[PDB]
Amino acid sequence: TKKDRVNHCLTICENIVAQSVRNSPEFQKLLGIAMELFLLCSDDAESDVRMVADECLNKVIKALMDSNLPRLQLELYKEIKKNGAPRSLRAALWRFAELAHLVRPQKCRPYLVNLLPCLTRTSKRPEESVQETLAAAVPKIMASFGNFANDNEIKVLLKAFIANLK
Amino acid sequence: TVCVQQLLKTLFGTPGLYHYCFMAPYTHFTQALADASLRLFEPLVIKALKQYTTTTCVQLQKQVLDLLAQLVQLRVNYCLLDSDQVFIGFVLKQFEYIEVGQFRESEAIIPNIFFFLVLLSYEIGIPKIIQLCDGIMASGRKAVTHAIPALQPIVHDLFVLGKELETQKEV
Amino acid sequence: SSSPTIRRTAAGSAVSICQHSRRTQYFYSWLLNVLLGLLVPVEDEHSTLLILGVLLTLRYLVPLLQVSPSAEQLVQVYELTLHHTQHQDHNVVTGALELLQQLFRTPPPELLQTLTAVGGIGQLTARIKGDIGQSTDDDSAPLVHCVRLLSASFLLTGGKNVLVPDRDVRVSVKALALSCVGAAVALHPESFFSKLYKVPLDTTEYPEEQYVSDILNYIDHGDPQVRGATAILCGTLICSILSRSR
Repeated sequence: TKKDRVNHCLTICENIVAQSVRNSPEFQKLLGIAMELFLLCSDDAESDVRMVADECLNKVIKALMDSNLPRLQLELYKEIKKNGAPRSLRAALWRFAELAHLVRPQKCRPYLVNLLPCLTRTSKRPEESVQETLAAAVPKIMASFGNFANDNEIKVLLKAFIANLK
Repeated sequence: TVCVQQLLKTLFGTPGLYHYCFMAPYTHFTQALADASLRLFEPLVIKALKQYTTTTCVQLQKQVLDLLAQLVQLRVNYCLLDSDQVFIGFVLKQFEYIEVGQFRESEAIIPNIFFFLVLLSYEIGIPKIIQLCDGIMASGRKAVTHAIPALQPIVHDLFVLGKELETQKEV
Repeated sequence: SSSPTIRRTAAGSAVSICQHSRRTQYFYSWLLNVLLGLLVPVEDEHSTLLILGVLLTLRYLVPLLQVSPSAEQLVQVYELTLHHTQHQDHNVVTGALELLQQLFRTPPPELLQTLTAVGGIGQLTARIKGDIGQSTDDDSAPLVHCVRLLSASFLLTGGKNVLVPDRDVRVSVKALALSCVGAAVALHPESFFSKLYKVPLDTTEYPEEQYVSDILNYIDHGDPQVRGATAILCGTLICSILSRSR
């Protein structure tokens, strides 16, 4: 079913954008379930499957950065705390630094407290590919989530990375 | 909206090295001393207000405070918010994020936040407008970005343009 | 709230406290500031169930208005209703017409001198198809103005002595409009002899212009409380010419 797995991921994408109905109590349940399913298509190891279904997850986000941004960013914080595979956790981390400057400052302070437990585990990970993309997100995340933390939260985070100089 | 800001204007009518080194700069000196001895928009307008509450780029937040200072001069009746006061409640909350500092690019919006507020009061009143500006100065960031561009909309729209108006000029 | 039983029990609770609160006159001026921001400028959407909440607390408090409630606070109450005798409904048209029958019978004495006066409202600031002349104009009292307005919208057509049909305006709505024209003649008797339109209305269409005397052709109109409320419109027109000119 290696060619049967390719056709499954791509038909879920087009029937969300062509709904033209958002913020609905029917439309809220559908976007949570099949959003985690876009990354299992990338988690399966084949370059015909890994290249094809990762460009398809980007069709969903950009057509929904206007309409459903608070629904998009709630399913996505869940996967880092899942602390999954080094291929699954990686390509989700591109998506979350580019939407950091799209949050509102009304909802920002709940998003800061939840990441510092999640941003220390991916500093303790010895996978040399997982450690690379974090040096292209800690530039982008903590510049827009920078000002919202006190002097207590930021002294904990810098004692961890120096133990990654060892 | 820069495409929409303009349509509504025109749908509603609207020398030889002694001169240069000495003799030309020596005589701008002595001349300023003698003077010192002296509605198809209704579908399109409603969509632009849902964007300001939910965006974060502050190049877009600056061109939406000039689209609403033109609907009050050109007297469009205050029916953009037909029942409630949805949009004017959201401008008051943004003053909470600048004083503490929980706002990213307050510099390029604080000259245009305060032009929208004073021009509505001729129809939030000028008692309430000047209590907001006193918070930013003493309790907030430095002056040459926040506090000093905060009063360029007020002073030009209060000193240039009965007994109630006398007490507010002392403040 | 939207229930007719729950709207009239919250209105008689605000007004029974201010008779007994601590300062009976200080708490009358405070309920008039809260309610007119609920109807601050009238050209808005005002949630027409909530328009009926403000006019029922004011039928219970005008009996009690006779820092104080100011003479410029009470003239903001009065222009608020003439816009609301025109705002279409049958539950919102009947709400501002019981409020006007009672403010002429038991008027507050600050409001009562600003309407009989010749300039009137002009010193305080410093179905209808004609130039009536609003309640800001000089050279006429505002009670000369307020009888021209409640007639051509409810119970009179500006061309000829003719009844308005009961299909257009209900005969529960035509009953409260004959009792408001009678309580003002006891206050300002020169209104009943006035012309209906100030600028005359189109002599091409209509042969003759009429005065407000076709109010007194509703003795033949059908039910009680219209022939009985033009029975009472001729009672206080004779009571108040004899006491006006001695």
